[PDB]
Amino acid sequence: IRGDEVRQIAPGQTGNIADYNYKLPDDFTGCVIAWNSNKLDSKVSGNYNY
Amino acid sequence: WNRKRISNCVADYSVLYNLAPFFTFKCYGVSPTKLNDLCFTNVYADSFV
Repeated sequence: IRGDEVRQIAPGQTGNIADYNYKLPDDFTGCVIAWNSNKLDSKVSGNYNY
Repeated sequence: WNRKRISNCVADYSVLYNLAPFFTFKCYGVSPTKLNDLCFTNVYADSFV
């Protein structure tokens, strides 16, 4: 997911991707780990697979 | 500062939330996800560098 909408995916947080794809429940005991992977995910002239 | 008065209008914070200048949206007293569900008398905005 693009870095603007990484913060959207959270329990009790509303958004476009956060609401229209999957919510996180309010009793979520768990972890979220992120990494900015520009080496593989970013492609020349756009990555249109996703 | 340039204090701008905001009144007599419908405030759509989803436009700001989907906007590209969007970083460190900190809030005191109000949860940022419930700002579309409230009413205010006047809203004062201060813009600076």
